[PDB]
Amino acid sequence: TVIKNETGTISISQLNKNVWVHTELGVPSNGLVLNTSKGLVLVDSSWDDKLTKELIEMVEKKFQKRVTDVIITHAHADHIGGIKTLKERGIKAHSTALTAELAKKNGYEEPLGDLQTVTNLKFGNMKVETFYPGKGHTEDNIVVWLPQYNILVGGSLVKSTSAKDLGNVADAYVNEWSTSIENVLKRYRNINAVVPGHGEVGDKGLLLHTLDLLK
Ligand SMILES: [Zn+2]
Repeated sequence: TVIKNETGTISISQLNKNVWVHTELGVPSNGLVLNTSKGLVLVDSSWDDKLTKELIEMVEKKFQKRVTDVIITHAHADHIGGIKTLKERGIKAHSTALTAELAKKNGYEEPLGDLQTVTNLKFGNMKVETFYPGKGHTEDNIVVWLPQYNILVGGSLVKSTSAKDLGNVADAYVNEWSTSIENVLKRYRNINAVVPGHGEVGDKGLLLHTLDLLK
């Protein structure tokens, strides 16, 4: 089930009953929409305020619920870009402290900086674990794990199956990135789906593919 806006710039696709992938064109970028009994939780918002607001309005219309929380997976403009929108709408913008520090450094309003290396959140019955595996795509990048579904949100740490390019490495720790991905692999022994920063949802093979690119 894939639903879109009128421009086609924003789409949401159901992964399972309560888990949807949101995709926006800024180049596409993925995150998750989690439909919980206590509102909507996003893993990542969008590139900027306009798209972030459109995204929120879309999902809030679709599920007739408040977006309560967003997990920000790193501090780059294309991840922190809708922070003003989140804060004005009373959306809790979770991030690690490092991501918050970097967001400020980039001139952005600060997300919460509440996430620790391992943070388990629960929204109604929806369980969410955030994990900082070490530096890779950026110094601060985290992954998100849905232990009820064994779904891993790789974000920019994980490239898609067709991707031959690691993307922006100006802020990357290319050598460390392999170790960080290994940390994710060691941590989650049974992964089902993995959501890359952009491109189609895959499986653990995406982590391997990314290691291959990094070699
Ligand atoms: Zn980035």
